[PDB]
Amino acid sequence: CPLMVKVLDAVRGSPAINVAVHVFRKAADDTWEPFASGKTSESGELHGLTTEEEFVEGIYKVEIDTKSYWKALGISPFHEHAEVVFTANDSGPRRYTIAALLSPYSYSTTAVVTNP
Amino acid sequence: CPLMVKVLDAVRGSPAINVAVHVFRKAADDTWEPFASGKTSESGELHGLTTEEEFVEGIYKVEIDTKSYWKALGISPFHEHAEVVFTANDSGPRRYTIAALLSPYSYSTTAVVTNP
Amino acid sequence: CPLMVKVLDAVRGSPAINVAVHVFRKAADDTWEPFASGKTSESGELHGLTTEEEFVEGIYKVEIDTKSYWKALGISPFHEHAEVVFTANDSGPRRYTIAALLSPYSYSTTAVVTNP
Amino acid sequence: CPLMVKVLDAVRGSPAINVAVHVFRKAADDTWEPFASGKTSESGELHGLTTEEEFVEGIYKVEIDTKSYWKALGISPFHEHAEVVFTANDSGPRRYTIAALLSPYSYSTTAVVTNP
Ligand SMILES: COc1cc(C(=O)c2cc(O)cc(F)c2)cc([N+](=O)[O-])c1O
Ligand SMILES: COc1cc(C(=O)c2cc(O)cc(F)c2)cc([N+](=O)[O-])c1O
Repeated sequence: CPLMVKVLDAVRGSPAINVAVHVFRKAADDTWEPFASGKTSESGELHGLTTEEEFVEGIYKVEIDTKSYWKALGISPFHEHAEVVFTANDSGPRRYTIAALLSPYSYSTTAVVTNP
Repeated sequence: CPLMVKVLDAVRGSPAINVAVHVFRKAADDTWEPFASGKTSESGELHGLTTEEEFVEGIYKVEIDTKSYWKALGISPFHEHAEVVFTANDSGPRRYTIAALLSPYSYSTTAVVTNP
Repeated sequence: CPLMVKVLDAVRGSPAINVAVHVFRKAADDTWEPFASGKTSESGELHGLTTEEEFVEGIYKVEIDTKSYWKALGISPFHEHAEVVFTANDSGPRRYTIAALLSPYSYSTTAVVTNP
Repeated sequence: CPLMVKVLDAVRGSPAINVAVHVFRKAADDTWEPFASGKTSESGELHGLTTEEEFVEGIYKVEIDTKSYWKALGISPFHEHAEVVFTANDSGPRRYTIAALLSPYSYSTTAVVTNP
C-alpha cells in the first residue's frame, strides 16, 4: 500500500468517518485525471487506493470532501474541500501517508513518508 | 480590504516573505479564471488583492506557491502549493483573512472572517 | 511590545475574544513565578503584557485558558489549557508573537520572532 | 492500551523517533506526580504507558521533549517542550491517542478518543 489517507476531526476528537476522497494524477496534457477514490473507514483511514506498479513518479492531487462532512454534522464550514498537491519522487522503497486534521474554518495536512 | 492573505514560516519562526499568491474565481462554465495575484510583504501579509465591489459572491481559490518559497531556502518540500477553496460572501460581504502556516512536509490554513 | 499573544477560534473562524492568558517566569529556585496576565481583545490579541526592560532572558510559560473559553460557548473541550514554554532573549532582546489556533480537541501554537 | 502517544516531524515528513515523553497525574496536593514515560519508536509511537486499572479519571499532563529532538537534528527550536494537559473522564470504554506534529517554531496537538 504505497499511498494511504487518514482524516481526523478536531472538533469531536475522533476519526473523520465516511469522508469522500478522490486522487488525481496530472496528465501530460497538464490536466487532472482521476484514478482512485473511496470513503474513510471507521478509523478515519482509506487504504488500497493504488499499487506500487501504478503509483509512478508524477504530480498528484488528493481532494478531501470536507464540506459534505461538516454539513453532515450540522456545522457550517469555510472550505469547499481540502486539496493536497505533491510530487511523488522515487528514491528507494517509499510509502506515503497523507494525513488531514479538520476543523470547520481550518485544516492541517501533513505527509509522512516512510521506508518499509 | 475584503481579502487578505498572511503566510508564516514554522521552521524559522518568521513571516514567509515574498511568497507568490494567486487568486482564482470559478466562472459560469465551471472553469477557474484568474482574479488577482501578488507577493507577501516583509510582514508576511498580502493586502489590496481586491475591492468590495469586485469581490462578489462566488467560489474562490487561493493558491500559495509554497514550493518556490522552500526551494529559495534550499529545502525540497512535499507540497507543490497550499490551496484554499471557499465560497465567499454567501451571506453578504465580509472581511476574509486567509492564513497559512508552512512547514516543508506540512501546512495549515485558517480563515478569520469578520463583519465589515 | 516585546511579547504579544494572539488567539484564534478554528470552529467559528474568528478571533478568540476575552480569553484569559497568564505568563510565568522560571525563578532561581526552579519555581514558576507569575509575570503578567490579561485577556484577549476583540481582535484576539493581548498586547502590553511587559516591557523591554522587564522582559529579561529567562524561561517563560504562557498559559492560555482554552477550557473556560470553550465552556463559555457550550463546548466541553479536551485540554485544560494551551501552554507554550520557551527560552526568551537568549540572543539579545527581540519581539515575540505567540499565536494559538484553537479547536475543541486540538490546538496549534506558533511563535513569530522578529528583531527590534 | 488506554493511552498512546504519537509524534510526527513536519520538517522531514517522518515519525519523530527517540523522543522522550513523560506522563504526570495531578495529585490531591495539586502537584504533578510522574507515573509513566518512554521514548517514541521507529514509527513515532509510544505504547504501553499505562493500563485500564491505573488510568483513572483525573487531570493528566503529557510532556514531549521536543527541544532535545530538534537539537539532535542540528535545528534551533523555540519551545522547551510540548505539554498536553487534559481531564480524563469515564463515560464508556475509551482509548486516548495524543498526537503531536512538530516544527522548530510551532507544534500542533490533537486528541483522538475512540471506543473499542
Ligand atoms: C489572522 O492573523 C494571524 C493568524 C495566524 C494563524 O492563523 C495561526 C495558524 C496556526 O497553524 C497556528 C497558530 F497559532 C496561528 C497567525 C498569526 N500570526 O502568528 O501572526 C496571525 O497574525
Ligand atoms: C501519522 O499519522 C497521523 C497524523 C496526524 C496528523 O497529521 C496531525 C495533524 C495535526 O495538525 C496535529 C497533530 F498532532 C497530528 C494525526 C494522527 N493521529 O492523530 O492518529 C496520525 O495517526
